[PDB]
Amino acid sequence: ARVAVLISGTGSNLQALIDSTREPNSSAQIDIVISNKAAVAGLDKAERAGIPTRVINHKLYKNRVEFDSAIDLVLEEFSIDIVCLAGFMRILSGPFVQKWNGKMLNIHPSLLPSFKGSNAHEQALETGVTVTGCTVHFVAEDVDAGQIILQEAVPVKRGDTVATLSERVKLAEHKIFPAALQLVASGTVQLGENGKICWV
Repeated sequence: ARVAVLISGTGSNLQALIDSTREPNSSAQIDIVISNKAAVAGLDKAERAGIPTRVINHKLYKNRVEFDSAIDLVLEEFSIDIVCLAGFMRILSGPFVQKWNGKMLNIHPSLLPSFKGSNAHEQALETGVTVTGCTVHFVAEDVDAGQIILQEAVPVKRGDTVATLSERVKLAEHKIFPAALQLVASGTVQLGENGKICWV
């Protein structure tokens, strides 16, 4: 499968996907990396891996539909099969999400359905859970609410900050996101017509 990765920052998840798609017997290849922000380290990681990149600045669009269309134009230019959201921070519109249904994955740093939103660790700390984790899910219109592919539990340590907990969960992310990408790219895991996950 040909894969696009969208990002908005550091790209540590991008990096794990790059390394993984280049291991032997990979069903996926990363062909384009798109950022909505300039000058993020994820763009450097893509370029250093020999992967083309684009910056599509979301602030230059009247609305989300038009920003998404510019993304979609690049995805077509690159004949993309699967899109991975790896620290991508823009909520995508209905039509884009509908178009990519069953072909778009996201990594979220909690055990969904707990702690939806971009500040999951901050929610996890406030709430006092001792176990948090991460989730790879298909992207649906409802934020952080599409069908779950893989999850991994990560302990919370007494005295954790957002940063220490974030780092520990990232190590799990870098395991399940590549594994989930392989599952989808191989057709082992599909979104079924009834809107439910199915394993082949």
